[PDB]
Amino acid sequence: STRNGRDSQAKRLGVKRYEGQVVRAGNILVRQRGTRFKPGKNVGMGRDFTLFALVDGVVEFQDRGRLGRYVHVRPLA
Amino acid sequence: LLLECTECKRRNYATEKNKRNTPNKLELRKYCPWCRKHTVHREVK
Amino acid sequence: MEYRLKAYYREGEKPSALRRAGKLPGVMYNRHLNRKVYVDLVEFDKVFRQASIHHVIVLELPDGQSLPTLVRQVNLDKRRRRPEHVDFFVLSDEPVEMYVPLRFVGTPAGVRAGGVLQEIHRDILVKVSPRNIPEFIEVDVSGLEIGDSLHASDLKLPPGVELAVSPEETIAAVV
Amino acid sequence: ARLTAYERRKFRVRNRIKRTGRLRLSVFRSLKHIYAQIIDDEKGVTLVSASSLALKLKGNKTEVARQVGRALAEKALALGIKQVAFDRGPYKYHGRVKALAEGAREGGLEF
Amino acid sequence: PRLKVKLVKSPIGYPKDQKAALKALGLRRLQQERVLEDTPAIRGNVEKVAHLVRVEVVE
Amino acid sequence: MLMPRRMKYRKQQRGRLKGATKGGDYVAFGDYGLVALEPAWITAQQIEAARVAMVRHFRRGGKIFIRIFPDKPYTKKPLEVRMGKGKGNVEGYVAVVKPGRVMFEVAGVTEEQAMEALRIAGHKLPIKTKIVRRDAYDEAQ
RNA sequence: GCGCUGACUGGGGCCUGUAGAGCACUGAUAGGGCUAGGGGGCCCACCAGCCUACCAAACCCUGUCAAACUCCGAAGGGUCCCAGGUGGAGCCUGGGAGUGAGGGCGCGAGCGAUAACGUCCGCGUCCGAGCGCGGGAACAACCGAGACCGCCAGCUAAGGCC
RNA sequence: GCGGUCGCCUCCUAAAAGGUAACGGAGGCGCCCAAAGGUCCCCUCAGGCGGGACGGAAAUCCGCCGGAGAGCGCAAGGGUA
RNA sequence: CACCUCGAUGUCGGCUCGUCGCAUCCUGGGGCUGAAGAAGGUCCCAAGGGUUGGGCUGUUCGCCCAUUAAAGCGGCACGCG
RNA sequence: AAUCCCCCGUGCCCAUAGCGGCGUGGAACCACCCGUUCCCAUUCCGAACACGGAAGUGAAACGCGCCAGCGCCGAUGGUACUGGGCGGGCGACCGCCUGGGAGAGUAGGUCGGUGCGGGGGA
Ligand SMILES: [Mg+2]
Ligand SMILES: [Mg+2]
Ligand SMILES: [Mg+2]
Ligand SMILES: [Mg+2]
Ligand SMILES: [Mg+2]
Ligand SMILES: [Mg+2]
Ligand SMILES: [Mg+2]
Ligand SMILES: [Mg+2]
Ligand SMILES: [Mg+2]
Ligand SMILES: [Mg+2]
Ligand SMILES: [Mg+2]
Ligand SMILES: [Mg+2]
Ligand SMILES: [Mg+2]
Ligand SMILES: [Mg+2]
Ligand SMILES: [Mg+2]
Ligand SMILES: [Mg+2]
Ligand SMILES: [Mg+2]
Ligand SMILES: [Mg+2]
Ligand SMILES: [Mg+2]
Ligand SMILES: [Mg+2]
Ligand SMILES: [Mg+2]
Ligand SMILES: [Mg+2]
Ligand SMILES: [Mg+2]
Ligand SMILES: [Mg+2]
Ligand SMILES: [Mg+2]
Ligand SMILES: [Mg+2]
Ligand SMILES: [Mg+2]
Ligand SMILES: [Mg+2]
Ligand SMILES: [Mg+2]
Ligand SMILES: [Mg+2]
Ligand SMILES: [Mg+2]
Ligand SMILES: [Mg+2]
Ligand SMILES: [Mg+2]
Ligand SMILES: [Mg+2]
Ligand SMILES: [Mg+2]
Ligand SMILES: [Mg+2]
Ligand SMILES: [Mg+2]
Ligand SMILES: [Mg+2]
Ligand SMILES: [Mg+2]
Ligand SMILES: [Mg+2]
Ligand SMILES: [Mg+2]
Ligand SMILES: [Mg+2]
Ligand SMILES: [Mg+2]
Ligand SMILES: [Mg+2]
Ligand SMILES: [Mg+2]
Ligand SMILES: [Mg+2]
Ligand SMILES: [Mg+2]
Ligand SMILES: [Mg+2]
Ligand SMILES: [Mg+2]
Ligand SMILES: [Mg+2]
Ligand SMILES: [Mg+2]
Ligand SMILES: [Mg+2]
Ligand SMILES: [Mg+2]
Ligand SMILES: [Mg+2]
Ligand SMILES: [Mg+2]
Ligand SMILES: [Mg+2]
Ligand SMILES: [Mg+2]
Ligand SMILES: [Mg+2]
Ligand SMILES: [Mg+2]
Ligand SMILES: [Mg+2]
Ligand SMILES: [Mg+2]
Ligand SMILES: [Mg+2]
Ligand SMILES: [Mg+2]
Ligand SMILES: [Mg+2]
Ligand SMILES: [Mg+2]
Repeated sequence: STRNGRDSQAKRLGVKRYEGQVVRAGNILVRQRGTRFKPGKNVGMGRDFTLFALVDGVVEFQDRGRLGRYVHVRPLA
Repeated sequence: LLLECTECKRRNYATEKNKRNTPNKLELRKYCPWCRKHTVHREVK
Repeated sequence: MEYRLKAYYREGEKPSALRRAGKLPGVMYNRHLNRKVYVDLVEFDKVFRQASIHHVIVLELPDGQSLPTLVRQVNLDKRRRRPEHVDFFVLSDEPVEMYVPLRFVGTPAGVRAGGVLQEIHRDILVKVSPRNIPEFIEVDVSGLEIGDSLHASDLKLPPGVELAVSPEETIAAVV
Repeated sequence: ARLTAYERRKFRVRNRIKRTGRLRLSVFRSLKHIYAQIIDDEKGVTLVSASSLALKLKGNKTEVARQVGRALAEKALALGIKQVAFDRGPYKYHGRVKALAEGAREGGLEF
Repeated sequence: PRLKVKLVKSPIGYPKDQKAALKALGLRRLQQERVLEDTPAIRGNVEKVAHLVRVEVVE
Repeated sequence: MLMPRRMKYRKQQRGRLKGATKGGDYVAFGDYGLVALEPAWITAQQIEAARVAMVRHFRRGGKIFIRIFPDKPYTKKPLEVRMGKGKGNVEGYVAVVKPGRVMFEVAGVTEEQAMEALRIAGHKLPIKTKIVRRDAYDEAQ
């Protein structure tokens, strides 16, 4: 017999809205494990590091080098 | 050790968690009741 | 001493077809130039056997010129180990790095009967001007006894130029 | 030694500010002088400036400071500006910086 | 100008999205010619099926 | 018998034999070499059957370089087969060898002497080979 | 009931860590040099102590390997926008089901022995339900091709033309 | 049948969205902390080298170099000065 | 492995009756021999025919007795209820 | 006002701005610096943090330059791989078409650029 045999549930992680999608206040934007997308303008980040639109708007991505990747919501939806 | 916090009178309040023998003491800390507002809140039972 | 081959020009004409044609694709470049060239394969082999990035190939090619090219890469395709592309580096006078072969001249030179010859490098990398190009390098070193290791400045250093360093290294020793 | 306590604590106190997204009232105190800008980030642009240098004053820098404080309100409040966030940068909020701050009232408020 | 696409080989046994393509060019049966505008979208589908189809440019 | 000391995981997946490639391939250490014509898992007990064929031909003389190494664990099910329960039981190790790679590669021996050794050495191998010499094409580096 | 929103396609953004490759990390690892530790062979037994044709840290040259390594990283794939796309398309509400034993083949993996008409997933296809037609001697699933009926008419596909 | 297994977390398998199987490869959980919690204010590692009584491979001290390989209560991953 | 057969494809061994294969036990023909002769060894050709009787065990097989030119090995639903 | 140059802030690009070596700056800015009464301070130490200063020095720090030993960036050609279409091999696997096309490596490149506001020069 085998002492192996487990695995855990898929956590269905990753990005839930991409650039230039129209979001709404509260929409969550990224589901993620560490801080690998840091919150930008109008983007909150919850205790599971999870990012959500603060305002209705549209989503843009920004790659700031050693500063990291950033998700902003650009208002006036 | 499951934990249950009384306060003074009217006895409704809220409950808690203590997994330790510290504090072994009367275990009392400040909190908000549903009727009056923010009283002493000791621990019973 | 002097290696001439050939060259030609190309723009379109898939290298698959050329290669199928007996002609070895390649490129021609230096600081001032980049150009697509091809050569005959059989022609190139006979020269490159000899030349081999140690020596200057003067190309030629139509609109006939003569370009002082060093060959700086050969890509062989691994399956058949036959070269599938060459790129020729054209000289003009600025100090430039390259590989100069070594000649070990002498007897065992110390601890004879018997030592260990033990050549570490068959070549060396040296910053050298196009004008004076040292086609080989004399290594005598009468000893070379047990426990001695030749580094860099213990080498001839032909009147042309200096090294590509680092001066601390090993070339031959006897253990 | 990479990236000193100075430049950490500096970032640490700055980054928090730049989050709330107000106008930033930045404060540079030197050994002689004390200067203050009011900056709009995302336009990357200074709006209203004040200093002991440009107002050519001296005499006891904590008192000088409060003066470049009242000086900044004045100039700034004039453009519509109210509600900023007080930088304080590497400095403990104390002394000369506390004073430019606590003289930066009557406009540019909440500190 | 425009395009003459004519179905020369059955889609039977080719992926569903290629089958979807011939629908977008409204080719329902073998040998059926269709003459439709040459534009980037009409071109994509015509290329996607290029192995089942025969094309010529036409006014 | 070659075999890694201190492995990180015993038992790794089989994976494919595709794509003759990836280094080795140019004869860096010696005067002559054995190059792989076809892909194979080549077994530690195969490599040492090649090594010894050659040292025997040099009468303990010469220099021999190897240059493939058996780091891939080979499992087997005991006899007693039945599919399941687990995976089980590493036998040997193999090195994966795709075409154009140089294994072995002798030096410090007369040409016809080494060429006879490499030919012997080759018969101990499951795939086809090619003997090679060394080249301008094997560059400098 | 809605009614242009559909599959597929064009352009544009964003997302990703595989094929390939790489060795910067985690490990593995060939040859050499230089070197702690050491087997030691031993010079003493006080610190001493010279040599390594054995181990072997680090370090440097050369040379590789990896599902649970990655300094890199394609093609593709996903999603939103704008356009084409009128289709036995799409969306919403409801009525009726049946199905929840699948199989072969291609491709990508695992298990297996780089066995099985083997087993287990993925993406595709066909048989299933097209054991109706043509090709493959014969032959569910390979090639050709989607059979409404009729004709002692024509052109072709695959495969063929003694 | 016997043996193993049965819920939860981490990684790989998994084919660069998601999801994805096998009696495929490996590991972990059934707790814990009144501070290991909130906030404000400071501070920045491991490691290497040189120095320094008892101090030894590493107790504490000083110098320099060290961008994160340390730490984050516990498995792994992601994250993080 | 689980593909036809569980609304039945009777299962070992023996006996009877064979037929086929040849990777040949014998007989026939060969090469090499570390083949003097005789007698062997090994390998090649060859399937026409032959290929014993007993003790023990349900045995196949094996061991043994006595012989022999030899006491062949396989297949045919481990051939044949 | 503008253009320029120098300094001080403060952003942006996020190493082509970095390490190292050399050189250079004190009028002004900035630093170190002078003190520790006072505010306020260091699990001890005004080291730091803080205040009051202004004699000195640009030694340290910083700013500006120069050098390619390192670091970092890096083509073009060519391959690998591959979306779609086809072949081949008992197989492991290979090849052709059409479109896309790395990684390493070679040539090279770089000792930053730039915005807003100050102070000073012209
Ligand atoms: Mg999982
Ligand atoms: Mg078909
Ligand atoms: Mg699709
Ligand atoms: Mg190879
Ligand atoms: Mg062979
Ligand atoms: Mg429409
Ligand atoms: Mg659509
Ligand atoms: Mg599209
Ligand atoms: Mg790979
Ligand atoms: Mg490595
Ligand atoms: Mg990988
Ligand atoms: Mg790159
Ligand atoms: Mg897209
Ligand atoms: Mg539309
Ligand atoms: Mg339908
Ligand atoms: Mg319904
Ligand atoms: Mg089922
Ligand atoms: Mg199916
Ligand atoms: Mg299935
Ligand atoms: Mg195929
Ligand atoms: Mg099957
Ligand atoms: Mg199969
Ligand atoms: Mg299927
Ligand atoms: Mg059925
Ligand atoms: Mg059929
Ligand atoms: Mg169908
Ligand atoms: Mg039938
Ligand atoms: Mg037929
Ligand atoms: Mg029909
Ligand atoms: Mg035909
Ligand atoms: Mg049981
Ligand atoms: Mg996935
Ligand atoms: Mg996928
Ligand atoms: Mg467990
Ligand atoms: Mg330390
Ligand atoms: Mg020390
Ligand atoms: Mg860590
Ligand atoms: Mg069955
Ligand atoms: Mg089955
Ligand atoms: Mg039955
Ligand atoms: Mg029946
Ligand atoms: Mg019956
Ligand atoms: Mg015979
Ligand atoms: Mg005879
Ligand atoms: Mg005889
Ligand atoms: Mg005979
Ligand atoms: Mg016979
Ligand atoms: Mg009897
Ligand atoms: Mg009996
Ligand atoms: Mg028996
Ligand atoms: Mg008998
Ligand atoms: Mg018989
Ligand atoms: Mg049987
Ligand atoms: Mg029977
Ligand atoms: Mg009977
Ligand atoms: Mg001065
Ligand atoms: Mg002066
Ligand atoms: Mg005092
Ligand atoms: Mg203190
Ligand atoms: Mg200085
Ligand atoms: Mg590059
Ligand atoms: Mg390219
Ligand atoms: Mg392709
Ligand atoms: Mg490149
Ligand atoms: Mg600037």
